[PDB]
Amino acid sequence: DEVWVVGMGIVMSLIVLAIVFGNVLVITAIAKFERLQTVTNYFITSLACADLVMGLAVVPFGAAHILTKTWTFGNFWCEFWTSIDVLCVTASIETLCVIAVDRYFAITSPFKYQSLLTKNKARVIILMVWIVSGLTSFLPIQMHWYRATHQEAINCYAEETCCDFFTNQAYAIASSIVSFYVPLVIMVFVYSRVFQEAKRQLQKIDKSEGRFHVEHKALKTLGIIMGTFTLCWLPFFIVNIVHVIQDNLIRKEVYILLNWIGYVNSGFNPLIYCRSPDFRIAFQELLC
Amino acid sequence: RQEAEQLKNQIRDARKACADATLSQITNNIDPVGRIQMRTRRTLRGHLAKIYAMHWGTDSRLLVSASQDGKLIIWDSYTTNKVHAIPLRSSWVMTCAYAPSGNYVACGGLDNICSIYNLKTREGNVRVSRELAGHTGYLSCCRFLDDNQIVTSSGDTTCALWDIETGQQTTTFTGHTGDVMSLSLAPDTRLFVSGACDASAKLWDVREGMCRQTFTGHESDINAICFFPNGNAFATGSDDATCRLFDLRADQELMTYSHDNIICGITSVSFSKSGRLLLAGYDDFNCNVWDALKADRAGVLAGHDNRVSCLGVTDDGMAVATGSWDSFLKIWN
Amino acid sequence: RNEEKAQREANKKIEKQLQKDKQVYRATHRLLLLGAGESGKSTIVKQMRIGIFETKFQVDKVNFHMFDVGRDERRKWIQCFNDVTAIIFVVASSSYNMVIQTNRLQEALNLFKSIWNNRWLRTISVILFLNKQDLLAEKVLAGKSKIEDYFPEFARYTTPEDATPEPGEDPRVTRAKYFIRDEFLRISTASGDGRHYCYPHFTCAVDTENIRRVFNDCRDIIQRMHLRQYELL
Amino acid sequence: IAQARKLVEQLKMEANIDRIKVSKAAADLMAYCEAHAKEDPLLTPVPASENPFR
Ligand SMILES: CN[C@@H]1CCc2c(ccc(O)c2O)[C@H]1O
Repeated sequence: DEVWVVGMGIVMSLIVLAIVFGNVLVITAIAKFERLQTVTNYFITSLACADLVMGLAVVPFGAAHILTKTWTFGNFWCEFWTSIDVLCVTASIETLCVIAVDRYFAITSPFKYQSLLTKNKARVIILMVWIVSGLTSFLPIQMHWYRATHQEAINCYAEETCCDFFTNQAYAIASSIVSFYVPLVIMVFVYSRVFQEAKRQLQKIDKSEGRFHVEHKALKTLGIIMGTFTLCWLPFFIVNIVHVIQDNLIRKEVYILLNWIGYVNSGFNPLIYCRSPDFRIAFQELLC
Repeated sequence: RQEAEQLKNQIRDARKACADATLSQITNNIDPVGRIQMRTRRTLRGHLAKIYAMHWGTDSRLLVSASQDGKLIIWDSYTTNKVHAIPLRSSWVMTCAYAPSGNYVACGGLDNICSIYNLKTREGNVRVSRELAGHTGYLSCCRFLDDNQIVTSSGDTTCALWDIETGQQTTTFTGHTGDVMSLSLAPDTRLFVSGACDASAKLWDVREGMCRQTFTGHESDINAICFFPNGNAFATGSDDATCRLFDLRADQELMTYSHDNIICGITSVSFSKSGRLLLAGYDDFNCNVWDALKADRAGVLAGHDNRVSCLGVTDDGMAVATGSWDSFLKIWN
Repeated sequence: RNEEKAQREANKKIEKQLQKDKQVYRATHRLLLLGAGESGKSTIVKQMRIGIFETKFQVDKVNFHMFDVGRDERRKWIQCFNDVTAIIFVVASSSYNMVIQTNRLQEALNLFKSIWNNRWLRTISVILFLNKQDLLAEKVLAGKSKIEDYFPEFARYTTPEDATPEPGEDPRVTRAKYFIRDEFLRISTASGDGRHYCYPHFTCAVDTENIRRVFNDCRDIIQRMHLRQYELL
Repeated sequence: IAQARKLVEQLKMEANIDRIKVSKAAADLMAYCEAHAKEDPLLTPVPASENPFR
């Protein structure tokens, strides 16, 4: 009803405010202090920048679209907003994958890790991640390689008052793979190996100091790291692949709901990747 | 031993009788300097590991710093440039000095050898001029009397005066029970004082070679030492939070600088050009500025991620540079 | 004028040299060979070699750098060894009945307690080498001074349920070795908070595989530090 | 033995000295600080034009 629209608007405003505040706080904390300038913190700030871009561009305009039920802006603006959304999502997820791989190299090969990760190498990795994200988003959308040959889709592409997402099978499959499924399997293997390392270290410590008093923590941390990423994004890409195949019809409302559930991962990310005592001290110093 | 106890009792009685009124009473009417706001004008970057010691050049522009990476870097403070970067034979370095003539730089540490580098050589950019050896402990601090003499303070509980050209100890000073951790020369260079781990600061006469006065003060070790600009008083830093000022003529403590919140140690002490401010580093990550005549804190210097290990005030009193364990040199004003 | 250009060129050259030096420095680890006198530190140092004493050895294409310092009970220079990979502690485990006045083993335990509780040496793991195992075995096996005479707690001591012995050993020598190890381990366990651990090893002059033990201990140290940094341990 | 005699002689050397009253010393330090406070860039804020680092 009328109250429902106001409630949805309030929820969207709270979500965008939380995302913007958290990401800008993380970026300011990393930039202001030279202590926080660390090789892994470059990946962290790349993730924060991607999440801030998404929460500033895709979230507000998408909320305006869902509340207004039509696209007031031009046809070029629809394509640009879609490109920015896809670019931000891909960059964020691939940066999560890169952080996972960095941790894999940190624990798995501690001696060689300090030598083959450097500031220049980190910058090259971040630039490569953003270029890969851009090619998946801007190149197909801007040159209209994602447009599908459907009657409803063709009608939607004509009228400038409607800005929805209708995509061909090939582009949707490739984008879903590159954005989520390759990072998913890479992060799964990485975190499985890291959990194995932590477990074997725990048994080694227990063997060394069994008589004296001195994997709950590892399991809890890996759950808080992987579950919040899997639970947020997995349903969206699952239903993406499902409706693209069209074998099981998916309503547009369900698609939008799962997409926004994926969107809130940008807000959830700083609460997972910025719990370090140095980051907490920096946040306390910055705010009161 | 009985005579020594009587002599010590007589010295203590004479010091107590000489104490008419404490410095706090006399400086009561002096207007406080008020709060002092100071910010990092320039940050010097390039050091690999923690920085221990630094020394401002006589030109008030060039400063030399030492780190555990084995690099002895000479910075141009005005332009934030690296004039020189001297490698070192031993990675572990705990001291450095810059000659008054601006031509020589001294270094030392756990290597038990005082290394002196000639910056005026043209065939080679930097090279070892002398390998001053003879100490049996780590060199805590080295200072330059002139271009041809140097005084060092080692862990052998002895301070020695060296001759650069000949290359051996001209005179040695003994009397400290514990390791000597700091050394500062009087402006006239005829006298100097060296703090020791024995909770005692001693005054030495360079020409005579014999100790003159000894001040007890606190009970913890002394890590920092610095004369008053007048050359007639000095202030000490301790592992205990107390920072104390002594007087040569009164031969006893005048005022003590301590605070209830501070429980950490002091690693570096220096005076302002006019002597009104006593800048003292701390084992805590931040530095402090004390009013010398009133023992009231004026300003707090913060912005170092680790403990402050070096500190100095330039000759013209324009800037203060503190080198912490964060491998960064910050120049304040 | 040209002074600014000359300074810029000098800074650029020095910065390139410092970048190369930083790569070389971060590629190499540092250890402190700190132990009591006449405890076999020279023998173990010579085994690993294959005012201060610095020896550099590499294993598995990983560069290790060791420093042995040589002068009183007070140690203010110990703050210079913060942020080292590990501290190697060699002790004459056979010297449970000797004068160093005071028992040598007790003096070594006091030194270990001082090092473990040092503020600056926090988050620094200690690799423990119980040197001179053969002499300890010869002493305990033969009829001689009992451990309980010098260490009262040995009478109530019992063999731990782990009971991991060598291929061939006696119950008495195993009890003595494990009691000596557990004294150090009990000193190490209480004060630690998971940042730094103590790695004990029973070594002798005949053994020459201590390079592998040091390499494995350093690998475990860095792995545990990385795991605790990310809060997975 | 011999160290005790050296320590006693050293204490005797330090004992024989003239000490001026703490009032005079405090007055001297205060006078020096008051006289030289006019040329202390740290104590008083130097103008940005005359500041070399700024
Ligand atoms: C307009 N919403 C888009 C539609 C499809 C899509 C998204 C995000 C990442 C991708 O790889 C996609 O293919 C969604 O944000």
